[PDB]
Amino acid sequence: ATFEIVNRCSYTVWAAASKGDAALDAGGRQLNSGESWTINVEPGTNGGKIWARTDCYFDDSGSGICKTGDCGGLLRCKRFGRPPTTLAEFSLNQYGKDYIDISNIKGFNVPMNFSPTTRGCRGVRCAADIVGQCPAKLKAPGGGCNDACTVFQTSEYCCTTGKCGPTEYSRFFKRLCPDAFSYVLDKPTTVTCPGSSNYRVTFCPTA
Repeated sequence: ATFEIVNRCSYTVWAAASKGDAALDAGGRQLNSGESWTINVEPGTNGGKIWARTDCYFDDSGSGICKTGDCGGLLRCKRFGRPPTTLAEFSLNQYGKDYIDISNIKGFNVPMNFSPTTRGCRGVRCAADIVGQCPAKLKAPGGGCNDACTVFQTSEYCCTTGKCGPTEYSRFFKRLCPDAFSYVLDKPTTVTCPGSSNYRVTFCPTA
């Protein structure tokens, strides 16, 4: 229920936390380089996500724009953010267990490590330089690395059938981050944790 969101990047990020229809805790906060933000998530939260936003501008009421991960121009996110966005996904207290993962299905903007701060399971990590190695057709002009579905809107990339396979692009994401979801029907890299665990999301976990 406790998530410490740490920004080890050299640049300011704007952390966001939402379960799709509502904000988790405040829903969003500015994180300068090195700052930590502890948030509390309801037990039993299904389908929550934490991500980082890049190059944000907000007014005095918390309205503005982010060049990655914008959630309707809000500082305190109540909706999911705009791709490209590296996703820390979690479902808490699901029949006794927690389930965590990192997803590149909505693209990649900032590296992250998603680890438990309590005993019982391992962490996941996507820290490679996906933005620097991004294929030309996927690069967001000011947003990092898009996913194939965001760029091309085809059944194969978006898995609207529910019977899809890997591509060039998913395979690039999976080559740079094997621990993260590259496409929808990817072999699950989901980690099972003891119910009611606590976690740390670290942006730019490495150098």
